[PDB]
Amino acid sequence: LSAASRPLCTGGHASNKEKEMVTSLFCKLGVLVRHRISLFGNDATSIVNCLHILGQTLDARTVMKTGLDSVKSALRAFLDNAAEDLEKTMENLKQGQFTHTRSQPKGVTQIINYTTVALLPMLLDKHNVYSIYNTRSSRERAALSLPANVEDVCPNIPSLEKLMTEIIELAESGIRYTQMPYMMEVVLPMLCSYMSRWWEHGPENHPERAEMCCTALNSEHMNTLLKIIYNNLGIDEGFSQPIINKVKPQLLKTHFLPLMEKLKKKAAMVVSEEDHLKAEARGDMSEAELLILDEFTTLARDLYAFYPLLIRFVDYNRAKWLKEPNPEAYWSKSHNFKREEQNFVVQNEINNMSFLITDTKSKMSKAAISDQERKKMKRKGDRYSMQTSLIVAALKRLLPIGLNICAPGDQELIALAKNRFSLKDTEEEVRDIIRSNIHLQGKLEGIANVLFHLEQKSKY
Amino acid sequence: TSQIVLPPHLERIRERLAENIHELWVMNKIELGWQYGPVRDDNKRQHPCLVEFCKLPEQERNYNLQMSLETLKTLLALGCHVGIADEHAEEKVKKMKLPKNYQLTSGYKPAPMDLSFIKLTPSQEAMVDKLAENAHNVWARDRIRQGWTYGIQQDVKNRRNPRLVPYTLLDDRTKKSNKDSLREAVRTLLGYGYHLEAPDQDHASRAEVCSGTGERFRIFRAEKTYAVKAGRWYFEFEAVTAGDMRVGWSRPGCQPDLELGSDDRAFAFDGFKAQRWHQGNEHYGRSWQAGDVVGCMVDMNEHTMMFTLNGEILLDDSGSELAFKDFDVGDGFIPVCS
Repeated sequence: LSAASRPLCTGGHASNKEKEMVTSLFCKLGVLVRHRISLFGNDATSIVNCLHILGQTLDARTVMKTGLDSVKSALRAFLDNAAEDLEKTMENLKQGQFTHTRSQPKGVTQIINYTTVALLPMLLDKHNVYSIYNTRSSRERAALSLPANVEDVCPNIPSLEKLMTEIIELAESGIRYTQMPYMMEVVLPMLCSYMSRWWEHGPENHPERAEMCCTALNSEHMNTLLKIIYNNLGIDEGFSQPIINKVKPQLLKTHFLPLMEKLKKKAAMVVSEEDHLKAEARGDMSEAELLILDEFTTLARDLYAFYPLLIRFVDYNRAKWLKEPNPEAYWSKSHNFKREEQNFVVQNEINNMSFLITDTKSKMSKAAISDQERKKMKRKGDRYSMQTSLIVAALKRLLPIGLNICAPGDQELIALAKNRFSLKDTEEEVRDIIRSNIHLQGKLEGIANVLFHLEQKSKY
Repeated sequence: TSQIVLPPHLERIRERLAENIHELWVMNKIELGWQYGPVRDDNKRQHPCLVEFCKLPEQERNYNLQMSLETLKTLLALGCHVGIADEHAEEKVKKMKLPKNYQLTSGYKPAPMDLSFIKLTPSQEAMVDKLAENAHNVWARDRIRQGWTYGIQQDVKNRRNPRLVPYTLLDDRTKKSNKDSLREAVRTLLGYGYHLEAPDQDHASRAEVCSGTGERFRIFRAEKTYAVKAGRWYFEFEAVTAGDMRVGWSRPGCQPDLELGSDDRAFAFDGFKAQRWHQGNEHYGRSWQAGDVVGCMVDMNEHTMMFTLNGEILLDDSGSELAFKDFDVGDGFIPVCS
C-alpha cells in the first residue's frame, strides 16, 4: 500500500474525492446554470427545463460546503496530509467558484469563500504548469478600472450578481498571500498595473451606490504587487521590471505622502470617508524592507499618527463611520495623544455632570447619547491602551514626565466610572450588537472599560 | 555499513557512465600537470598512471571499473529514484557538447565541458558526504585488518592518521582535494543531466527533533520546613535554554512519583508548550527567549497564583491575572522546579 495523493491513503482520498465530486458537479452545473437557452428540455414531466440532470442543483450546494470545508483546521491538516495536490485542487475550486459567482445564485457562499481563502496564507506547479489565475484575470479584466468600468460591462448587468459588495468581498477573499506568495508574480502584476494607474489617473468622486466600501479591494498591496500602463512598456521591456528597478516605487511612495498630508478638512463625513480611503490606499502595508530602510517607515508612521489625532480632536461624535482602521504599531505622537486625551476628559467630565443631575427627557434619546459616548470610548480605548503600554515601559528606566502626564487621566476615568449603570447597559447593548469583530485582545501577538488599558494604567 | 546490490538492468548504463567518467578523470589528471612516466618516477613529475582510458592496463582498468561500479551502487542505494531522463550524449542520443570548449597542449588532451550553470540538487552534497562516509568505513576496515600508519600494541608504526574518526578529526579543510574531486564528479553528472530528489529535507518526514524524553527528569525544591502558609512571597527563576521545564509550587510528597503539575501535590507553569500544568493540560502564557526570568509571585491570602515574566504579567485566553484558583491550603507551598 503506497501512500500518495490517491494511491492508497484514504484519509486524504476523502478530501480528494470531495474535490473530484466538486469538479464533476461543476461540469454538471456548467451544462445547466449557464443554459444559454433556459427552455431546452422544457417540461421535465412537470414544468422543468433541465440539462439532463434535473436533480443535482440543490445537491451540489449541499455537498460543496462539505467538500471545501473538509476539516475545520484546514491549514494544518492539509499541510500534514499532503503537499502536492493542494495547490491544483484549490486553484480549480477557486476557478469554479468564480465561474459560479458570475451567475445569479440564491444562497450566498461568502463563508465558504473565506474558508477556501484561508488555505492561501498556509504554505507544486508554482503557477507555471497550470494557469490558476487565467479565469481570475478574465474576471479582473471585467473590472480592471472600477472608476472607469462602473457601467454595464459586468456580465448580464444585474445589480446583484457582480455589481455589489459580492465582487469586493470576492477580491478581498481571493487576494491574500501575506504569509507566503503562491504565484509566479506575472499574471497579477499586469492587472495591478491597470488598477494602480487608474487609481492615479482618476481624479473622480461620487462613486456608485451600495458599494461604498471600495477599500476592501486589496490587502496584500506593496511595490509591484504610474507610467507603466504597458502600451509602450511592453515593447520597451519585452527582462526589466520593478523587481530590478527600485527607483520608481520609491518615487511614487514619496509622491503619495504630501497629497494625503494636505487633506485637513474639518467636520465632514466626506472628509472622514476620504481619510479612510487614503489610509487604505497608502497605509503601512508596504513591507518592502521597512526593517532595514527605516526612514520611510518613520515618516509614514509619523504621518499616519499625526492625521487622525488632529482629525478627531474637536468633537467628532459620529465615530460609526470608521469600521476598523489598522493601528500599524516615548514619542511626539504619544505626547500629542496624551494632550488630546486629557482635553477630551474635560468634555467627558462635563457629560458626566450632565448625567448626574438635570437629565434630559426621552429615555430613548438618553440611550442614543449613551451609545454615541460608548462609540467614542470604544474608538479611543485602543489607542489609549497602546499609549499606556508605551508609557509604562518608558517610565521604567527614566521618564517621570510620562507618569505625571498620565496621572490626571487615571483620576478622570476613576471619577467617570463611579456609578454609570444607565451608560453601562447601553454599552452592553452596543457591545452585543457586534461582539468584538476583531478580537484584538485575544490575538496576543471590541473593547470595554476594565481591560488592558485600565490595568496597565493602574499598574504603573 | 554496506548498501544494496546493483540490479542487472543497469549494467549497460553503468558501463557507459564508467567509460565516460574514466575519460574525464584521466584528462583531468593530465590537466593537473604531471606527465607520462615509464616506471615509478613520481619524483620527476612523471606518472605511469596518467594515461588515456584506452591506454590503461588491464589491472588498472578493472580497478577503475570496480570503483565506478561501487560509486554508482552507492548513488543508487539511497532510495530516491535515479531514473535517468536526460541521457548522456554518447553514441546513443548524440547531442555532442564536450567539444564546445577546446584546450590542447603537447600530449593527449581531449576537451571536457562541465555544465556548472545547471542548478545542483540540494541533496547532492549529502550524496557526496555519504560517499565520503562509506569510503571512510572502507579504509577503516582496511586499517583494522592491516595496522597501517599506527602501531598501538605492535609498536611497528607511528604518526597516526586522523582518518580513524570519520568526521570529528577530519575537518573540511583537510580533505579539500577529495571534496573538490567529488564535487567535480557530481558536476559532470549534473552536466550529463541527472535529476535527483531530496529525501532528507522538509519534503519527507525525516528530521530528528529530540534525543529522548520520558525519563532523565529531576525535581528541585527546598526543605519541607520552609513551606509557607501566610503572606505573599516572591521568588525568581531564570532560563538559559528553551525546553521542557516546569516551574511552580509543590507540596510535601504524597504521590509516589510523577512529573510536575500532573497531580494534587504540584502546581506548575510551562512556556515551552505554552500551557499551564495542573492535573492535565491547559494552554496559558507565551514562550521565552534565551536568558529570560520567569519572575514568580505568591498570593496565599486569597489562593491566587500568577507570574511576571521580565515584569510582563501573563494573562490567559480569558484575559485574567489568575494562573490558579480554588485550591486547598494543605500543608503549605514550596518553590519547585523541573
